[PDB]
Amino acid sequence: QWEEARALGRAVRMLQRLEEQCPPSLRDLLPRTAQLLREVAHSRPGGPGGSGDFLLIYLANLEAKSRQVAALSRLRRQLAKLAIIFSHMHAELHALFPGGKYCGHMYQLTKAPAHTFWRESCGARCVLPWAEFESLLGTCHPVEPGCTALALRTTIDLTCSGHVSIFEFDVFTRLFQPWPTLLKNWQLLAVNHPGYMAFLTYDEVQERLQACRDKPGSYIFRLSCTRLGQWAIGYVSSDGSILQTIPANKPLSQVLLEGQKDGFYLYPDGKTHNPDLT
Ligand SMILES: [Ca+2]
Repeated sequence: QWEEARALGRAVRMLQRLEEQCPPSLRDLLPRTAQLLREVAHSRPGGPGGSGDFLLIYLANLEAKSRQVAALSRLRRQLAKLAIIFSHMHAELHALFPGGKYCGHMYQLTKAPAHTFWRESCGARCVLPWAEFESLLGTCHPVEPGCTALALRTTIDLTCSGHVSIFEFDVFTRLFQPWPTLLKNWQLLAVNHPGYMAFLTYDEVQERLQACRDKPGSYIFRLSCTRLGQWAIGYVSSDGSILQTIPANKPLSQVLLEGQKDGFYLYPDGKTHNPDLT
């Protein structure tokens, strides 16, 4: 209430400080996040998992990750990773508090069945702890206990807070549509497919595909910080030049099958074996 206002205040001063101490770049993200937080502070509880609980979890997590950055190739390997995480935290804040104003209670998921699943399972809540989320999901899509779950957390919990927000669920269900085979799609595209690069930049995809330039049909697919919930495919055309496609709001496996049948997507990461997706 006033606890929230105070924690909002601490957060912004903490970000300004972290900025002094310094794509996706922390120099661009830090002040953007600080500005959004002042707008949030200015515009300002809900039930459990409402705007208040969300802010509390968000601010603790922002704090924890800020300490990790402050206490800092393999140094650059870990700064890059923290930088992606801050990008993710800025996007989540932006989606649930556009212009500082909480919209979590009426936020609309892009895929209709994902929408229905979330609102029927969580009601007005915009955020849920991993354990509850995993359990609720499991009533609809069997999640195997053990290591599968760890890989699934990494895919879904973008902000690495141990909580899944409605935004992260939206991102995940867009990427791995259609709903009826949700986890199966995730398993085929993100666990078992050598074409999958997770988060890359355009430049990194270019760099990666250089060694495949004399092999047209070589391709890869990646996620993008500033375009959460969509794919990009990098591929070698017959000319040997690296092009990028952004697939429509439609299943990735369909785009890849159609591109396999056209001769564009044949060699994931240069490799000869192209997984059967039929
Ligand atoms: Ca999270």
